[PDB]
Amino acid sequence: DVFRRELVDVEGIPLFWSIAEHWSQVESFEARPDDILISTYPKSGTTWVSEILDLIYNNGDAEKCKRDAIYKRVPFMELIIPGITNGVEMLNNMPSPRIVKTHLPVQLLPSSFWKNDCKIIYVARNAKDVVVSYYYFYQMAKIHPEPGTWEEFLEKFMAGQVSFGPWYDHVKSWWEKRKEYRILYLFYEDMKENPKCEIQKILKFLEKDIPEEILNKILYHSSFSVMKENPSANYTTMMKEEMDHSVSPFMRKGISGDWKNQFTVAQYEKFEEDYVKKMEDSTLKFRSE
Ligand SMILES: Nc1ncnc2c1ncn2[C@@H]1O[C@H](COP(=O)(O)O)[C@@H](OP(=O)(O)O)[C@H]1O
Ligand SMILES: O=[N+]([O-])c1ccc(O)cc1
Ligand SMILES: O=[N+]([O-])c1ccc(O)cc1
Repeated sequence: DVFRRELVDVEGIPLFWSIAEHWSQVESFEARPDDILISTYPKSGTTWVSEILDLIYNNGDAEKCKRDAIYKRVPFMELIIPGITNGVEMLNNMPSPRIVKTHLPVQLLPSSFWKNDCKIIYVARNAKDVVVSYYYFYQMAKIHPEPGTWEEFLEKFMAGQVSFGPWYDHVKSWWEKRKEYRILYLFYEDMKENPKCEIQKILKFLEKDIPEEILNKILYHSSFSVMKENPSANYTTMMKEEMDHSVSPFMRKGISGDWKNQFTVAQYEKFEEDYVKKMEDSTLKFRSE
């Protein structure tokens, strides 16, 4: 049974057992100079930005972006599961320009990305909305260990005892890295408030100038209401054994501020006190609504 196993430490970070088992394959991954790396802590808008990028690469052509599921169009690099998937091999066999997905903390990223000076798009999301999203995802996505109760999961998240480690360190270190490498550091909340502005930021970063009409096509097809019903983007092509959408759909709510529905007032106060301590010596700023 490849599912519901305990996580395994990889260079200080809890990762899926099968990633740990094939870690040298991940470490030695060969990047290319024109790779675009989408890098996120889980549940921060990875799929959203991946679809945006594939739409940009295909000039807003919805049908071309339905050539395969998002997880094949934009391979999850480090995800290797025997008998199921191998992100490294998928990417190895993919023609340039490649769009690459990762959740790896900066210190675990394969060094080839740095050596190739790749452009990176990092997406961050407010911690409270992340942990709620991750809770329901743990329930539906069976590769994860059992999340337990909301209360138990919240404590694990605060302690960084979840897949890919602590959110706090993930966002902070990737933020610091923007001074060393070409990292467009985006916020889920900004994409909610003004998706046009954020997609324009992506286009400028990619050194692409496109017609307003194409920009509008990309905006339309990357909206939550469109993506949630799109079988090429909504993960419903996954086997039920891997992801059970009847437990919780991947495209769950797609809002900012769902944390209010999940956190008790006491949990919120405790979380905030802990958060300020972990984040006060970083210039990184978030919005929660
Ligand atoms: N087009 C879109 N607009 C807004 N949110 C989106 C989106 N596509 C996916 N999401 C949300 O992004 C989260 C998944 O992130 P990731 O792709 O990094 O795993 C989920 O959040 P919720 O669980 O809060 O709904 C999902 O609903
Ligand atoms: O099988 N799975 O659970 C998967 C496979 C590929 C992917 O990128 C994400 C999850
Ligand atoms: O475990 N999983 O199946 C996952 C985990 C993270 C992710 O972004 C996609 C799929």
